[PDB]
Amino acid sequence: PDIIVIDLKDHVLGRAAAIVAKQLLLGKKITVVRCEKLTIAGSEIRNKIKYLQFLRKRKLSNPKLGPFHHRSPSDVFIRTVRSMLPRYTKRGQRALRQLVAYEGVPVNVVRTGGRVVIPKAQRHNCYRNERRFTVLGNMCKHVGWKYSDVVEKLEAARIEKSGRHHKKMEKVRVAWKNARKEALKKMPQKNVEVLKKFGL
Amino acid sequence: VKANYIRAGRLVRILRGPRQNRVGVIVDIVDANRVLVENPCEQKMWRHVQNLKNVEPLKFCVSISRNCSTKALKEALESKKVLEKYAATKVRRPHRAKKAFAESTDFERYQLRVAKRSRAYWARKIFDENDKKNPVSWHKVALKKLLKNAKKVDSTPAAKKRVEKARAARKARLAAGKSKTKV
Amino acid sequence: MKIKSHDQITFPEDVTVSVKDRIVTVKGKRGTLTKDLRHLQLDFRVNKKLRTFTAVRWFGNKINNSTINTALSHVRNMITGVTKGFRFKVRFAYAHFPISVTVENQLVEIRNFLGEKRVRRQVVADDVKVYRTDAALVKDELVLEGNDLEQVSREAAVMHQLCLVKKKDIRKFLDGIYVQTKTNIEVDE
Amino acid sequence: SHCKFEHPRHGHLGFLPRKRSRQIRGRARSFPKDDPSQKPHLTSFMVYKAGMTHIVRDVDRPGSKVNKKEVVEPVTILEAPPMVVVGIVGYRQTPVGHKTIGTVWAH
RNA sequence: CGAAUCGCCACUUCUCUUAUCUGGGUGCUCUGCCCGCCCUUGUCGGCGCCCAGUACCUUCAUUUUCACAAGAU
RNA sequence: AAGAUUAUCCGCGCAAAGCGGAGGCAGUCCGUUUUUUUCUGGGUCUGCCGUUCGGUGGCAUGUGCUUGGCGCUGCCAUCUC
RNA sequence: AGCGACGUCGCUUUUUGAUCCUUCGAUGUCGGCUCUUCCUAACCUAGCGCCGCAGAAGACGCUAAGGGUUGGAUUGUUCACC
RNA sequence: CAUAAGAAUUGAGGCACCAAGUGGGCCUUCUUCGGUAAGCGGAGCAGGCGAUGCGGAAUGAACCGCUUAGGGAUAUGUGGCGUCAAAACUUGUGGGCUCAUUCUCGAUACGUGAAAAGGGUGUUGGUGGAUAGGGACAGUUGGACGGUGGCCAUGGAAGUCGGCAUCCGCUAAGGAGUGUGUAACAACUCACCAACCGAAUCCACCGGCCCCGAAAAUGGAUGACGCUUAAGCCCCAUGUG
RNA sequence: AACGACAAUGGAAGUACCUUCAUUUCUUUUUUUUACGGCCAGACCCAACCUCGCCGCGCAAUUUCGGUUCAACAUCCUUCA
Repeated sequence: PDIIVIDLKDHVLGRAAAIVAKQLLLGKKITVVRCEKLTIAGSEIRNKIKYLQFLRKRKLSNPKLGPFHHRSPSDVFIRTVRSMLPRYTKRGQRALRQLVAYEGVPVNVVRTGGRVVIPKAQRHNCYRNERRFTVLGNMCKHVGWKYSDVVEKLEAARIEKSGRHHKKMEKVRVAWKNARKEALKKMPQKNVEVLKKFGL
Repeated sequence: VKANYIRAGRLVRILRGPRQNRVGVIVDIVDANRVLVENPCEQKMWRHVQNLKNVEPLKFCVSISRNCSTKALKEALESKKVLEKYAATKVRRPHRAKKAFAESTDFERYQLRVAKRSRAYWARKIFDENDKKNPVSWHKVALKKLLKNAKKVDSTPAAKKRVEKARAARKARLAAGKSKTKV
Repeated sequence: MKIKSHDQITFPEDVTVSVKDRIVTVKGKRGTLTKDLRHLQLDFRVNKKLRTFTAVRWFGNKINNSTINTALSHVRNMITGVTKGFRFKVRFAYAHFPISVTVENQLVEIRNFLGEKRVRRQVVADDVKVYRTDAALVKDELVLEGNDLEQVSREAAVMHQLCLVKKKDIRKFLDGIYVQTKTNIEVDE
Repeated sequence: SHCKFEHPRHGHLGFLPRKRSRQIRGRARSFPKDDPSQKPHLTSFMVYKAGMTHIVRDVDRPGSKVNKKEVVEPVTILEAPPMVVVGIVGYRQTPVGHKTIGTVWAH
């Protein structure tokens, strides 16, 4: 399949990563959005400690070269995926070079399709539907992560136009509904038409 | 809105066992995730005990005693006709069809597809109202463009002299048309 | 996994409630008061459309069972504000040093403590309304009231915490501005 | 092992690395942030350092020691005339920071 | 001639050596908002409402629908 | 990027709906109409006619500035394009 | 409070021992000066809890290592010590 | 050589000539000595390693598996089947427990911080007692009075700093008095019960999983990621029904 | 016309490039690929490995209280027993 774009609203982080990991591995440029609704387990406290501790390390002489913390929600995930990928593989790297993720969602591109999410990666589906959990943006907020506000704005816009579009479709789709009907049961009979039971 | 309650004498759907999609009804719930189920189907479903993970209740709930007999069951549940009622449920379509789909052949298929093709260009777009409605971008646009080409025709670009020249041009297309086919 | 299940709500009478979503929207005399609950969804089943609503569970775990109550009560209290409102009485209390509190209205200003130190100020959040009342021997008295106890209270408890003191012994410390009656605005229907 | 007494180290971790650094034209690591209530207002000016001297002006404050005194103080003088406004710029904040969106001209 | 990247797609096809795009939102608490309701009014059971789900587009104009020319060199 | 939009335009308007605004003329090469709706086009060459500019000059004026010079605009006219 | 006997388990390793793995065709012995950074079992600083804290003062504990944390004298020192 | 009743083996046995290379070992199940100890010392047995690699234990002389012609084809070993990384993201066909602001829930045998004591109404499941519908248990409600200091120390306690005390009545019950303390009286309280109450509840035990307990020097490592309707822990299964 | 995350040369593997060797060759000759007794292995499809014996089933029966209902009764049986 080409040009792929997956919607990360409510997706279980690790699993989604891994899953994708294999995907990337098997080779394909795939894309994530609604990344902010990627999910982390339980409590912000918990999420912080982990990040904090991660952030906290150094490369003592030149701390500037151990780990960097692009604190985009995207960047978290992807990096995870790198982690779940074997980085130092020259191949994986190229693999990486393939891979695409944007935080949020640059719009125009979802409109006749884009219905796409990935199996196990459905966080409620993964998580017990009664266990506690925490959301990615919230984490990235917790570590600051700049655009959040902006992102919001952007989101609202996106929805609107999408709605606009949507209404428009809404209109046609009735016409589209209106697609016959009429003479259409004069599908055959010899050599067993049950198009009537089939798709009709 | 959480609602299809298991209620002994509820009709449940076999969801992934081999014994999937036979039918039967609750003859017990053996607790947490298991059922005791029964049917009149001569070969599957006898009285089975089946996992609840695997089942879907079908929204036909009858009355019958919790923990019960085939014979009683067979007839009251026959009398309940819910099989039929369930039979009429729409959900059902594709999957009884699925089994079918497996076993079609090409021609059939082509027709089947063709059905929609038949409709396609023929009963939506076609016509004239809804294609005066959205319409298709070209239509919509041609119409709209036509208001923006009331612009030439009608209006403030164009067409009071130059379209007269367009008339000259129009024939010019035909002058070449005639010529070009005449070689 | 062991079945609690999740769901919705119990009820009384003259006050409308959401009955839907995580959110109870309670509407009565004093308006409408509404709350959105998180994991707090639990075996509902409507018993009358307008007249009976309960949520008193079938199976599940230990921890679950508690919540059920805690949930009703609070929404009941959503009803309470909406019906009979909340009225908190506070009195400033002091002996060695006189203490003064006024109410800006939009905010509450607290003066004098220990000769006064800082000025304690609390902005009056919504519907906690604040009255310094004094006639009728209303007395060093603030009155917080409105139709959300939790808020009326929260603001209140906050106040008790606004009148804290440290260093040099509770056995000589007392003075501060303390809760004197947490109630309803009245009895009402 | 630890060394024998305290004090604190020399110098502050940031200006570092200490370079004969680039772009020597006036790096301005931020700017104020908008109040619509305030009239649109320009927020800076570029100028030339001229030099210093000392100035006399009066003291006072609420309860300073040197209140009510005339004071003499060092001051700077900076050469100034006008900058001329030559364009208008919009950067827009994108969830990746400012990216210029447009530039407007002198003619 | 009885397989043999094959001749296509395609230096203006490219996120990649071969379906278009079926598009927007949300919760578990809903197969249509679905809905609504009724009912020993419950765990409900029943009934109702609506079109809406009933995921889902594969390009001759067909191929609802006769049908027809042309491989082999 | 805006629609599964490449056609004589633009502007405006979520968006509707809609709106407005939208030069000409002759001469010249090449040739289609077709992401399912141009519709004579395409295409350059010229010519020919005119907002703008561009330049020329002048007259005022506004503006602004040094070792009274430097710097720039109005309008007018000219000039040219 | 604060202790904590008698017990009796912990815990640590900036002690000291034990052990000789490694190191003898080589890993430059003391101390100290300098200088950094780090650790926390926080002395001071921020803020909480206790007090056998009235005030007063201290004490006890938490949360806290971001911040701070000396001049001499004498003494190679170390330690010691005014 | 039968029993009537009780081997197996025996890819030879017999038998010998003569020369090397070695004498520091080290590791282990098991036993065991010295000493607190020690990856310590020091023996006993077997096995290794040494002197081998292959395959497994993210990492390892000696742990697991297994030893080796050269190959080929096949299947297993140990070990796996979330992803990094082959294999059920185990579902059809499957079970619990467990949630863990810890520098942080935990999680491969060997393995080796297995923190220890020692705790914790975290959860999770016993056992012993119960009381228990003639009413138990909570929550209430009413009363907790009277014959009477029954009393003694006693500055001052008639029930009540303190100490020996204590029966009747009324009853549903109410102590010759549970506290609080006017120096003592008083008062204040409820222990004692009915009434309410209406169902479990009450006590002790129990042991389980789970947490506190739980502090040192470079950034930091269940391998890494992460995983928690697990990819934990434990359990079974790959299975009809 | 050789290449470069950064160990370095290293194994193994294959491709690319190659300067490459040596071999064999079609109008009855080679070459890659189909195909083929009996074979010569491996995998699918149905049959059955028996059987004494419970188990049960049925009946009745006792004990044995549960779903229906607003509950009781029906419905001593929902049923376990």
